[PDB]
Amino acid sequence: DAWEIPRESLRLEVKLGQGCFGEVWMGTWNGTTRVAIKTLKPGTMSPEAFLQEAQVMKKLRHEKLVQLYAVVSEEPIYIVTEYMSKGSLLDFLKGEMGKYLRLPQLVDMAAQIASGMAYVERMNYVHRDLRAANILVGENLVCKVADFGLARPIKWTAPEAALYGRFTIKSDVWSFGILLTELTTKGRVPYPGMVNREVLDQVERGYRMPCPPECPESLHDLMCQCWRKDPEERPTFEYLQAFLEDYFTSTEPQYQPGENL
Ligand SMILES: *CCC(=O)Nc1ccc(CN2C(=O)N(c3cc(OC)cc(OC)c3)Cc3cnc(Nc4ccc(N5CCN(C)CC5)cc4)nc32)cc1
Repeated sequence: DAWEIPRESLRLEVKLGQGCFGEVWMGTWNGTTRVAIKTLKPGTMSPEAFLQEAQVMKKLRHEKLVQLYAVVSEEPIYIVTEYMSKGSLLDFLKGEMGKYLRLPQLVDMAAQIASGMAYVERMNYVHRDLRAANILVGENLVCKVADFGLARPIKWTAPEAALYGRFTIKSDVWSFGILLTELTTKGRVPYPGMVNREVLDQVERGYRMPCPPECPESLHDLMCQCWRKDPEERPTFEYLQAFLEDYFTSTEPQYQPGENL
């Protein structure tokens, strides 16, 4: 009941779009705090079933994870989170900001995402849908991991997860490696020109995406570590975070900006 707020304290202002979570609004809470607001169509979830799914958002707290702010847990149910001003990392990379981002910006964003996932890792959770569409961007290039597990992606999914349902933090590490290609191509679809069926067996036959143009080989090698066949050999998010945080001193101290990266 601590998270419950009055219905009149939310003002729904702008629809954000119909993605994997239906309609989500930008709005204001208590007239003072900009927030993201989501309501559920009455019927699709009982009030008891929702509060059992609201447990995840009420216990997990990290500066790189989209923060739950409040809840209206009786139908029609409302969920309130912090608001991320720039939308999804996917839209961010494809839009007008894309042309200005270079490797220093893209690596820092990746380090932030790795930091959120390192928190998920430390908590022994799994975020089975890590990809640029599920990262939200705010001011000052702040990136936060969103979790649409309540909403209930072959090209982003580790082979053992897509084929055998072996979803672990290690398959999340595989997805992060795909996410690094979205960052370095400024949001292009991975495995360009390959259909899902084509991606499945090609990857099982050992294929991996090549080094994106102007992406340093050292960053591509990091992607390849994320895409090792045996999940146990993939690096931890703790490792990924440190490698990305330290990247331009320890790993590319001679980096020079190019035309796109
Ligand atoms: C699966 C792929 C997908 O559709 N991903 C996706 C869906 C929805 C949003 C919008 N959200 C959002 O859903 N948030 C959220 C997550 C959550 O976890 C259960 C619960 C919620 O309850 C409220 C909410 C949070 C959130 C925070 N900020 C934003 N900001 C945002 C700003 C701008 C835009 N734009 C899209 C339209 N045009 C093109 C540009 C501006 C979108 C989102 N959104 C969400 C995100 C990802």
